[PDB]
Amino acid sequence: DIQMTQSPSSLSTSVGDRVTITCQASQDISNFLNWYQQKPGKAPELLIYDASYLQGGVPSRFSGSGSGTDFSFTISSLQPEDIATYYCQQYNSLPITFGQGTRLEIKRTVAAPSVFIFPPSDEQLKSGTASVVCLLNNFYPREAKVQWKVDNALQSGNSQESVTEQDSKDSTYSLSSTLTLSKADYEKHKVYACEVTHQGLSSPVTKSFNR
Amino acid sequence: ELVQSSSTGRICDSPHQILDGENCTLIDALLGDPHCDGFQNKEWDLFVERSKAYSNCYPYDVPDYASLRSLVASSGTLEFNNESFNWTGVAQNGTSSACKRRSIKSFFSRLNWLHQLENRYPALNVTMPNNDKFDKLYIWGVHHPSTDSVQTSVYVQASGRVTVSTKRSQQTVIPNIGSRPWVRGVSSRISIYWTIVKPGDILLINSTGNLIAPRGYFKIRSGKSSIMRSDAPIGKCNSECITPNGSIPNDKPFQNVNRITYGACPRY
Amino acid sequence: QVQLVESGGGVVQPGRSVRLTCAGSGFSFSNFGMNWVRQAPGKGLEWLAIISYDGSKKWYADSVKGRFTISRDDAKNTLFLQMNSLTAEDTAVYYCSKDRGDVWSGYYRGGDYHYYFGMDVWGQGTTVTVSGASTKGPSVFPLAPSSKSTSGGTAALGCLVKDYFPEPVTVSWNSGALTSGVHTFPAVLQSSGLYSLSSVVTVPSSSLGTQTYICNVNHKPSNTKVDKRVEPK
Ligand SMILES: *[C@@H]1O[C@H](CO[C@@H]2O[C@H](CO)[C@@H](O[C@@H]3O[C@H](CO)[C@@H](O)[C@H](O)[C@@H]3O)[C@H](O)[C@H]2NC(C)=O)[C@@H](O)[C@H](O)[C@H]1NC(C)=O
Ligand SMILES: *[C@@H]1O[C@H](CO)[C@@H](O[C@@H]2O[C@H](CO)[C@@H](O)[C@H](O)[C@H]2NC(C)=O)[C@H](O)[C@H]1NC(C)=O
Ligand SMILES: *[C@@H]1O[C@H](CO)[C@@H](O)[C@H](O)[C@H]1NC(C)=O
Repeated sequence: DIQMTQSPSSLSTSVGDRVTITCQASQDISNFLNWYQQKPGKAPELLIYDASYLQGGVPSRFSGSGSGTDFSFTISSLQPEDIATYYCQQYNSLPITFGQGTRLEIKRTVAAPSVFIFPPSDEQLKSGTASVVCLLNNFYPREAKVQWKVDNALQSGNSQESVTEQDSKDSTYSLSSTLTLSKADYEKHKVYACEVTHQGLSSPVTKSFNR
Repeated sequence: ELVQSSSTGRICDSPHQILDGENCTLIDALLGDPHCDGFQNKEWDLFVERSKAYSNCYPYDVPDYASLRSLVASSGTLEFNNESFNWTGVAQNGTSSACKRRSIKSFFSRLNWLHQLENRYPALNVTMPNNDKFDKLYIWGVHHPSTDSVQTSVYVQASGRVTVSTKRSQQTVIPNIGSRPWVRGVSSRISIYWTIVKPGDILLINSTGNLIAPRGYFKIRSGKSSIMRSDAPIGKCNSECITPNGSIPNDKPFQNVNRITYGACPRY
Repeated sequence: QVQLVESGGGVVQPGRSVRLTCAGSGFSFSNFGMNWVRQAPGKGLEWLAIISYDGSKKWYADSVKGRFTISRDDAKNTLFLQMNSLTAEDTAVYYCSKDRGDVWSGYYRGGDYHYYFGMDVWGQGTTVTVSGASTKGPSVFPLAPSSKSTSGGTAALGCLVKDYFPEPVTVSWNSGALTSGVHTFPAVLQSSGLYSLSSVVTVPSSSLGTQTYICNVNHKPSNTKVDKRVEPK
């Protein structure tokens, strides 16, 4: 039962920079360590095996190093076709365990989100439910805080959010938080607000309606 | 009244001669792993292997590991008698970096890694008569190179062939060239085999490459000794019975501590 | 060509057994072992089980031991994974990989035959979903634009694809004519066992009165196509 810690959980670099992710094992595993690449939606692809060796067909910009407890994974020149999440895997003993994973992203946008709010449609109300949708469009970095306010009271446990992948043009994220309630509980209140906390915002932006 | 269910926790070194394994198993001590040089020509009544044992030489494999482990265990001796084979036309004492003895490239002390001699490697044929009144145990092997260039650089033979035959049995092995995951900086493996030569029988070896030749034999016999896997330390005491959980007094009619034991041990 | 194709993935009810099949062509299958690996949606890669070349060496992960059993058929070059007593956590894309272990690459340590190595050839992965839900078409609702959905000169509108099962749903706008500014978010699994997502689009606020905006939702598991008109409030 050997633990595999992988740091960082994610980073952001430009095209052409030197990227270095690592992997720390909870005990000595010698050189019995491998590196994989998982492009979005595809299966893992082997890149580095036995800590140091490179699998055939892989570009020379990739490389690995390390022995014992600390291992390194290095991309000498990042390329647009290198946007993926990389894992580290051991085989010193059973069970074989993987790493947490490190996602590759892009930097240098640092633009604040555009906040929008959508009250529940009258057709959804007829069915008996009500879902208020809050939209965070085109922002960076990924870290974003969305809080719901129903009559100035903070909510929790009754909302769900989903985030898109980085846009292929401006490398920004989009987030959509959904506050779900029955129509009975929705008609009990008047003001529903969506407050957004982001690094690119000076003060938290709150979009709200009435009824 | 109730049968014995308690062990002292340790194994007594008396009256049975107990040789402990420590970092060496019976096979690594048989082959001559550098960290097992202290077990040469040493006898035992019960050989205890440890879980902390490990190999620190050339990466090898034994196809039928259990039978070779039980042969040496039942004889109770690692007595090795050197023999001079006529390895004419080849170079001897092949060494590797993955097997460091005294901080120098070495190899299994009981094995002779035959390699090329001036880009020449003839079809070796050697014999050994065995004029004694006891069985001989010869330990040999076959080297599996990583690429065809390593097979050429070491033996200058496109395909290796090894054959060890007697009057009763014959053994033919073909090396498999391929890339293995690196173990102690080596992408190659070795397959260890053995051949029993009965009195009056002759040992024969026709090899055209990849031969891990032996340096002699061991005195084998279906004796009273055995082997046991146990982590219990060896203490200074006496006890006629021995279990993997520790020594046991043999006074009660039965016992429920483990199914494996050695000596006059009451039924488990 | 060295490939690994697997099947047997589908929607199954909790507490029921499932057999996963994986067969491969283009290499000596009886010369290596095989591995199983699943990946929870959005989560990392979790290792599962291993078989050696001869089926004598098998090992199951502790989160999986006892529940699953892994088998090998060399005659058809096929790998199997029996899955018994499936709980909700078993929703994952189960991958099929190769031992990278030559029959001869078995270096001995003390007493541990070290046959286990990395994975060099991967499969495609079958989606295995464990739940008690049934097939259903989604209920699409308009996210109408208003003054609360206006930034500068643009306006935000969309559709709420709520309560379907199973995945996935495909969303287009104006029969694929409107593509710029569209954000269809990955679905979320609400506590009712159904899926839900939203698909928004930012359009010029000056065209809200004249331009028609229609989202095209399609859910083949239920054989339902829905066209909802998103109009201002
Ligand atoms: C089985 O092996 C036993 C090994 O004992 C270990 O020997 C190493 C030798 O280097 C010691 O390593 C030390 O490690 C320290 C860091 O952990 C270093 O600072 C230090 O310089 C040194 O390298 C190690 O301490 C030692 N004890 C352990 C690992 O508990 C040996 O002692 C037994 O005799 C042997 N049994 C046999 C051969 O039958
Ligand atoms: C091992 O090689 C030797 C090389 O001479 C073989 O010896 C002869 O092999 C031929 C093969 O046709 C036989 O006809 C002879 O009877 C062998 N002996 C002599 C003295 O010439 C030997 O036979 C080979 N080993 C085996 C098991 O065949
Ligand atoms: C090889 O090593 C052994 C080890 O003792 C030694 O006796 C022998 O002289 C060396 N050389 C040859 C050719 O065997």
